[PDB]
Parts: sequence; C-alpha cells; structure tokens
Amino acid sequence: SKLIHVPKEDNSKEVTLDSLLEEGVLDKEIHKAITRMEFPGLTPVQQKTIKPILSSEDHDVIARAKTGTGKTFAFLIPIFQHLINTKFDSQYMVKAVIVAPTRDLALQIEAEVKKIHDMNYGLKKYACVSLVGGTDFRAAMNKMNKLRPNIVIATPGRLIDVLEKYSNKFFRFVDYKVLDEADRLLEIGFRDDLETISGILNEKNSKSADNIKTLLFSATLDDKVQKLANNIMNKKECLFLDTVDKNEPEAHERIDQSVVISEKFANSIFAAVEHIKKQIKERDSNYKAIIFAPTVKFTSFLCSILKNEFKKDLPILEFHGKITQNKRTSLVKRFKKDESGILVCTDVGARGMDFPNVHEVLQIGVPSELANYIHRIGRTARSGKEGSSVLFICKDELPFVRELEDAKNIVIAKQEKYEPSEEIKSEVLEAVTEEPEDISDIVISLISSYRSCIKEYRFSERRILPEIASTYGVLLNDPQLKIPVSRRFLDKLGLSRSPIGKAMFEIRD
RNA sequence: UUUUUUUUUU
Ligand SMILES: Nc1ncnc2c1ncn2[C@@H]1O[C@H](COP(=O)(O)OP(=O)(O)O)[C@@H](O)[C@H]1O
Ligand code: BEF
Ligand SMILES: [Mg+2]
Repeated sequence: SKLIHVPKEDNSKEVTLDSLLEEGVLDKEIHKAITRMEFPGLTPVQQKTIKPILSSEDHDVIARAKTGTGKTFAFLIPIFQHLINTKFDSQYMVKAVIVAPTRDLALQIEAEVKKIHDMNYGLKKYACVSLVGGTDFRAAMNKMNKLRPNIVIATPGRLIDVLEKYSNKFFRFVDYKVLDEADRLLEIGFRDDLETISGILNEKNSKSADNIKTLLFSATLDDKVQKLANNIMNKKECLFLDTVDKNEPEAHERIDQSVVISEKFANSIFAAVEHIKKQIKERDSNYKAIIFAPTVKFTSFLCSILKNEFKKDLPILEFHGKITQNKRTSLVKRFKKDESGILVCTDVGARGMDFPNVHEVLQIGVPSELANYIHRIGRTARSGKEGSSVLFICKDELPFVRELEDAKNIVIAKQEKYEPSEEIKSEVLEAVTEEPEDISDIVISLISSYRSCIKEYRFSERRILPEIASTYGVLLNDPQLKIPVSRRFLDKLGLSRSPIGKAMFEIRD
C-alpha cells in the first residue's frame, strides 16, 4: 500500500480548537471539553493529526511525535468527533478500539477519556469501557452490557478473550482501531495477537473487511513499521504524519541525559544510591524519580535496598508485572498525584505512563529493547516541563551506548566514571536481608535477561555474562565465589561445555 | 532454578 510522507514543516499555519470549530471539523461539544482543560494551544501532533484522521479519504494514519507531547488527545479528540458525526447510527455499538501494550497504560487512556467526560457531561453518552487482564471478567462484561460503550480500551490478551466470545454482540460496527505504542505492539509476542484482533474485527464488520481505519502512534517508528503492520492495515493509502525530522533523534531534546560508567554491573547499584542521596539532600527532599531495572526479581531487590536507604526520606513504590493489578492501579494513581517519591519499576512502566513532574529518570543497566531507552527517559520532561536522566551501566555494557549512537542517532554528552567507596558498599550490603538462594535467583534472572540482548546491543558474551554472574559474589561480599548450580541446570542453559559457563558457575550438586 | 510485557476473576 502507498505510503504518503508528510514531513515536519517549519512555517505551517497554526491549527487551534477555534480554527477546527470554525472550519466545521470539530463539533461545539468536543471543542468545549478540550477548551475547559485550558491548554495554551494544541501540541504539534494534535495540530497535525486531528483533521486527517477525520477526513473522508480512504486512508490509514501513522503518527510519530516525541514523548509527552499529547499523542493521546491527538487520537481521542477525532474519535469523539467521529462518534458525534455518526451519533444516530449503531449507537449501542463499539466504534473505536484502542489497544495498548500494558494494562496500566490502557487504564490511563480510559482515565483520559473520563477527563473529557468530566469537562462536558454532554459527552457521557459516548461511553467507554476498559478490557484488561487482572480485572474481573464478569464485572467488565456487566459494564459492556450496562453502558453499551462506543469506545473500548484494551490490552491484547483480554481483548482476544472478549472477542472470541462476544465479537458479534458489540464489535460488528467498529470504524477505527488505534495501536498506541504501535512499534511495541508489532514486535514478536504482540504482532500475532494484533493480527488475530485485526482479523476478527475485519471478519465481523457489517460493512466490509476493509472498513476499519487503523491509526498507529509512537515516539519511535519509521518506514519499517508499515511492513510490520501490512497484515492489519486495510486501506489503499497510508498517511505518515511526522513531527520529527528524518535524521533528528527521537529522544526529547529537553532531557538532560548522562551516563555513569562503573567497572562492575553491581557498582551501578552503589552509584544509584549515592546519586539519590545527593538529590534528596540538594533538593530538600523535593524529589520525584523513576528508576528502571532489567528484571522483576532485581526490581524487587532494588526496592528493598532503596527502602532501607530512603524510606525515612521519601515513599518508595514497587511496580512490576508480579504486583497484583489492584495494587498496580492504586500505586499508579498515587504516583500521578504525589509531589515526590521514587517509583522502582521494570519496563512495564517504560511506555506511555504519564506521571506529572517527575524530575529524574534513572536506569540501572540496559532496557529490554533499544527503543525503550527513549521511552524510559521520556517519563520525564513531559508537557513542557524540564527533566534529567542518568544511565548507570558497567564497562561491558558500553556497546549499548554505541548502538544508541549508530542506530538511533542519540549521543550522550555527559559521561563520567564511578568507583564505590568501601563505606557505601558496607552501608548498602549490610541491610540486604536476602538469603544466598534469593541472591542466586536474582542474579540468574539478570543472566537470562542480558543473554537475550547480546546480539541486539552487540555485547561480548565472554565478558558480559561472567560480569553479570559475578554480582552474586559481590552481593555476598566474596569476589571469588561462583554461583552454585547443578549440571542439568547448566545443560538447560546451554553453557555446560563453555569456558564462559565455568567462569560463572560452580557445579555444587 | 518464569527473561520485559501480554486472556485464563470466561
Ligand atoms: N495541548 C496540550 N497542551 C499542553 N498539555 C497537553 C496538551 N494535550 C495533552 N497535554 C498533556 O500532556 C501530558 C502528556 O500527554 P500524553 O498523551 O501522555 O503524551 P504522549 O502520549 O505523546 O507521550 C498529559 O498530562 C496531557 O494532559
Ligand atoms: F510517547 Be508517550 F510518553 F505515550
Ligand atoms: Mg502516549
């Protein structure tokens, strides 16, 4: 299908809510709702995308805009307008399906729809229901029946669950599907699900298999996403609306980025603790930060350390996929409103989540995918605010920083070295209450995660894997100690005849 | 000795 590039333009006429109203693109009722939010104007992505999404042309839309620049309302606004435009047709049916890669992001988008409802009660008739995992299925279906929503927000697993059973009842008149964080939803592990979703919606559609228009939004996408999306894009033409230059880096330029390089992976823990200590002192505890970590087990561990160091100074919140969904939702609600605190999380929190006035994003180790560097640091410097980011890595992780330059054109100007004092090591290690078996579980989780990104980040396996494994000895304060394991375990992992494996593990069976 | 998420509260 034909990709029509509309690149970033410098001197184009400003689009406003009033101008869209006067032109007849927006109804008074949606104009009202957004106006009462009292935004200075519409963000570039909003100015660029609202009219084309609503256009009577037979096209799909792809939109790139940097983190925190209003992509959500960029699709919610025209969606509401479409509901108003067709308000007498199929009024009890879902007309827009919005898909997101995490439950908390889907629930956030639902909360944004609710903000529109609250700014004009006249829009409550265009109801919305979220379909996400970890919530009561029956209770959600009762809500579908009671409210008969025109907008569904969902995560892929639960949506498929619902579609396999109820696609005929609610989903035969869908006109739009939106993939928020589209590049993530088209990666392995989501792509098959999005193709299943798209296939069901297209099959069940009462007009035709090509009726549904598809909108793709992300801070990170290019021409290659069209290929990946080929099986789910129905229309003969695709409009690519870009608010970023082709050779311009996708990272938000307002973010003051730095990297702190240690000799050992474990030393990044001490570096982060000292950094947070300094920030709490210098900002007089007026400090709101997010710290990312590679695995669930390590995130949980890092949270324990940070509570011991800092719970007296600030709240420490633990956020990952093994936290119950009720608790995930309450901590998201709290961190959105809190002035200060530290959110400790996995990449569950890397994309989309809008926590106002985060001062700093910290990272211990590398993200789960290259693009997530940009999304992680984009949790700060949102909606015109300032922000900083610090990447804490060890020397053997440096090829990641080179790949950011080579692949994504991101050059981190501020780079410095770190070496922990014996004092900070003793302070941090003494409060660790984990048993050796727990430390083994934690470090093994790191070995497995780092192993899966060796090719992507161009790591040297022979250096990175022993370095990660050596974290076990460092945390037990005995550098020559190796991780005790069984031969069957080493066989499973695939390192039983390797010198790399012998440097990491001791076969204490 | 589940590597980030993602139905299985249908
Ligand atoms: N026109 C606007 N002017 C100022 N702030 C806005 C505008 N539209 C949305 N916002 C705010 O910007 C923040 C980030 O929006 P979001 O849609 O999450 O960004 P993105 O999805 O592009 O990362 C939200 O708090 C939202 O209320
Ligand atoms: F690009 Be955003 F932080 F959803
Ligand atoms: Mg977003």
